[PDB]
Amino acid sequence: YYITQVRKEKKGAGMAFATPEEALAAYERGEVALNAPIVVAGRETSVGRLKFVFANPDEALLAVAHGLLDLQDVVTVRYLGRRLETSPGRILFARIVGEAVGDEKVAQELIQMDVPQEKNSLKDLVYQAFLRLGMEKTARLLDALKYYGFTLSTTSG
Amino acid sequence: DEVWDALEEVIHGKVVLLNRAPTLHRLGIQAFQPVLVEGQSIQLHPLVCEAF
Amino acid sequence: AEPGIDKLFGMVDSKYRLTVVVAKRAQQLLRHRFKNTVLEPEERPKMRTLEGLYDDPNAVTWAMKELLTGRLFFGENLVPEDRLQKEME
Amino acid sequence: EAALRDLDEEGIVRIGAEVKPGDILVGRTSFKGEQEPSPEERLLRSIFGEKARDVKDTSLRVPPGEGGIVVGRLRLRRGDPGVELKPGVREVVRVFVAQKRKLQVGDKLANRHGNKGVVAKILPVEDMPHLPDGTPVDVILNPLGV
Amino acid sequence: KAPVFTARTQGRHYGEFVLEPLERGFGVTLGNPLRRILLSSIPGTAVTSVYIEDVLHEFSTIPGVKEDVVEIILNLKELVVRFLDPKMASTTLILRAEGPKEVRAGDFTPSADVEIMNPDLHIATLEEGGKLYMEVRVDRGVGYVPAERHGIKDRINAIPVDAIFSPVRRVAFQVEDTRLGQRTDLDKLTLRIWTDGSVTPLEALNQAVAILKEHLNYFANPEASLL
Amino acid sequence: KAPVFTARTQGRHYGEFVLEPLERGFGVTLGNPLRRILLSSIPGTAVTSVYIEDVLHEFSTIPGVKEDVVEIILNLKELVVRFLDPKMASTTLILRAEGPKEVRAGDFTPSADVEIMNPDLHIATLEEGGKLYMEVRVDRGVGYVPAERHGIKDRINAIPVDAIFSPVRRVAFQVEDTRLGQRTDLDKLTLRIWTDGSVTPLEALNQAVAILKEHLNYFANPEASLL
Amino acid sequence: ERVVRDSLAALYAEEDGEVVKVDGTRIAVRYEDGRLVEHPLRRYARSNQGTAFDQRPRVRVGQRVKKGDLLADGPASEEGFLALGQNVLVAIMPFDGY
Amino acid sequence: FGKRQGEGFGVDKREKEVLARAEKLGLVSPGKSPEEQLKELFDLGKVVLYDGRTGEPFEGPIVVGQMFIMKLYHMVEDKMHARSTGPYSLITQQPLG
Repeated sequence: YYITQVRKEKKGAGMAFATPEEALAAYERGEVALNAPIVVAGRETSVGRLKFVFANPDEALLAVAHGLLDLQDVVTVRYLGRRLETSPGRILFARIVGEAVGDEKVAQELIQMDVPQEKNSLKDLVYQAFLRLGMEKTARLLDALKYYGFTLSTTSG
Repeated sequence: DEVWDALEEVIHGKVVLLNRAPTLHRLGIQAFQPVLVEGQSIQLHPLVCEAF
Repeated sequence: AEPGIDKLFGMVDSKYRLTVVVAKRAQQLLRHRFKNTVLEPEERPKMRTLEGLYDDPNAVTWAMKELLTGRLFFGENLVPEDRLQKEME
Repeated sequence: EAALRDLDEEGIVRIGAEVKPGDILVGRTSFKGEQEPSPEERLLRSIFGEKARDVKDTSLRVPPGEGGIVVGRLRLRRGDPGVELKPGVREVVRVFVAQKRKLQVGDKLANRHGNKGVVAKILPVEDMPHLPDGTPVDVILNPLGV
Repeated sequence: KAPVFTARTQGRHYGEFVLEPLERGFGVTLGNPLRRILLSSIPGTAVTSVYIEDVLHEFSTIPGVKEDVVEIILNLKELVVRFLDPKMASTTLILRAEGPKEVRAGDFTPSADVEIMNPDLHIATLEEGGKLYMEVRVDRGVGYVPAERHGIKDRINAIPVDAIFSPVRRVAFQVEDTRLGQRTDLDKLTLRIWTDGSVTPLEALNQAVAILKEHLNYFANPEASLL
Repeated sequence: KAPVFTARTQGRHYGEFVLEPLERGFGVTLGNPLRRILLSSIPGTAVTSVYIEDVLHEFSTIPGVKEDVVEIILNLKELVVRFLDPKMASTTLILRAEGPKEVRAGDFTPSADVEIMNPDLHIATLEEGGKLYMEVRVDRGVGYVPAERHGIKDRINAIPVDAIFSPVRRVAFQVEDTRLGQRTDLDKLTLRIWTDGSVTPLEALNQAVAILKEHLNYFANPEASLL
Repeated sequence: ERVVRDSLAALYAEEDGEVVKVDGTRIAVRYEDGRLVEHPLRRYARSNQGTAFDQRPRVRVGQRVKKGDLLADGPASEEGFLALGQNVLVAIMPFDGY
Repeated sequence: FGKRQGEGFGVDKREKEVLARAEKLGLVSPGKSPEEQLKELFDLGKVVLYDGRTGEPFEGPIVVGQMFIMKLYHMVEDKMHARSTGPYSLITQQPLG
């Protein structure tokens, strides 16, 4: 839940900008927070979705490792053929479920990548993996959810 | 170390039954493959703690 | 542990018939010290050990492994009972 | 002779010896109840040139999982002043063993507030979370138990 | 004792390295620092600037191409090029194409000191009646440097590009208990490394351990004072 | 650049060791593995066996002595004794004392090639009529081994004691900013090492770099495989 | 303090006096009334549950004590205060599932 | 913190990395200095803590302190038991200690 939850900050209280250049400039003056919801042109967005536009998850998680970013910040990233607005933590969770199950396509099919993972969605995930993949694949998934579950709980302190 | 290897070979593949009382449903008894461990305590996988 | 367990549940109409098949076949393996195996030497299950990789001594593991090859036949009244063990030794 | 090193002159273990499970604490012998040695037993002894004793070892050994070092001894013999003992009992011997038990995995820890826990992992001081000044913590408690 | 050091590879992009058995705490003592070096110190190359004809902005669009400029930069950030001599610090690669074309990376005009290990990498889809001429900076560096810190300015209509210099894509390691007779609590270190192919994971590892022991040799000449 | 080393020691117990400047992220990459072998794998000394003249076992009292043998062994676990002769691996020390005094560590019968580093350490209080005749086996080892492990039989009435060999008492390091450098974001590593005096912090740091570089060479000749 | 007082596991001075002998087995004090009393210390005795009942001296020789002043700590007492455990530096956090 | 300044050490870069997030969630007040934010954590009972396995800090501040903990009694029947074969009772033939 900690890595799949998303930050929402207060500073940019729905400030409006005509171009993303203006919003990135306002972020550099400290007037707008990184994930504060703002309006650029007519679309709703935030600074992080303009600042960070990754080509693939490996670049997004590399940036988080270099301290430029947290797993909970909202960011534009290209994942599986479409341009997603999500957090690196949500991408990391899909990577965990995908590499445990083996197929990241069917993984993306049964993951609810739009909400924080919690007791019920994880429970639902286990059931759908049992239906689609079988016992052993679901057992590998549970061990993977265990490993990264404890590891991230400790990391976040 | 010669007979610890011997014990490791009889254990290979075998399973033991782990039971916590009260046995309320059948999952109160489950079968695991034993891994030899330092200490005096049985080590129980955390995902089966609900059932037990 | 037991890979291919889902495929083993599919080979039988009842999960318990699988256990009888695995157990009975494992008993035949022990009686003949794995000479009557249907496995080729490269698909014999091994045990990672110093001084080399020996054969896995677990007869239940072999029986499940053999059953996944289709090289075994199982069913009721498939052959006379006395003639079975008398002709297997 | 090795299994008898820490036994004194009269068969009971010396004060200060370290006893591990199975070791003899008080030596004792009981008559076998005269029966023929089995023919296999007869041929066995004929091979190793051993003449059968008429007495069997029934000595007090230390039970499994228990041990320590002997700190006390006590002997009460029938026919000696001050003591009267059960009928049919010639004498009783008591041995006291002490052990230092340091904290180990499985031991149960608790605070005055009802927090319970079993030690699950003993960790090297190097792996322990520590303050900037290098001081490591002693125990890690999960907040989910609160 | 002396542990066995195994290696299980798959092409030039994957490597599994297990070191076992090892005294307690050392799997973590070796793992993290090597992991930190692999993700931040291994030198490589990356796209750092692109000139796009007929385009003047990073958020605009380009006719004759189905992709926008943002999708182009993303595909170029996945381009891996190999320099043939160590003396080369930078280069400029050129792309020119026309017609209804599936433009790959092997469609760059072949250079001498530069090889492309992404021959069939999608950059842009050209349709009937579209034009695309392109030239791109390629420098060498270390780690991950965004286009925000360095606004490179050698052309007129060039755009800075996030510089993914590091050839290492991903590093994962873990230690588990391996037993040696009586004791069942020893370190079994497994190291998992992904690279872009320009350098193999094995030859990314020996460089990391070489950079580490190089930094350890700095503890030799002290300026001894005492307060 | 070329990083500058400096070492600001204090006696034989405290030592600061700075390194400047380092690439962003090398403060922890060097300091933490250094901290891990320091706290764990620095060879040292400790009492490993104790004989007291009229004491049969650890759960005993000595006439005219306030402390019981358990307390005395507790105090002896704190005795730090350095060896001057590296050819010497083990030794034995004598301590006889009488009357009304407070037997401290320095009251041991002196001996060549060995030196008590904390002579003010308390051992036992003897009142009038109190006698303490003691000799202690002192070995060289590494890490921590409880009495319950080693079994020697030095004497029939000897008592094995817990061995805390490592001479290092505490390790810390501090990653700070440094303007001594080309760019702004470089690291400033500063190791902080506390020892017991048997091994100076600089000796321990040198031995730590050796053990790390020794273990680093384990990534050498792999047993290759592939799927 | 009062718990160890009423449990009679520790040892206290019967009257005002001065301590004259202190070792692990006995504490001798000379009281006002001129009597000399030596107090035996119970050492490593076995309790009903097998726990070691052990008393340890907490006074020095020549120390002048008042009536009710502590002489020896019993089990689970530190200077006359109930000592049921240890004071340990704790960190409240998850840790890899352990 | 004062003893740490007297020894000549400022605020660690890892501590400032923790102080950044404690501000993102709102555990320290924005605008104050690193020492002041460390003090706002410390009187919340929380401190910056380093992982002895990596040298990296845990991402959030962590309340540490002294707690009184007891070791509880261990009855004889609670110790590790294990039988293969042993005595059996007289009338009922069931395993017997």
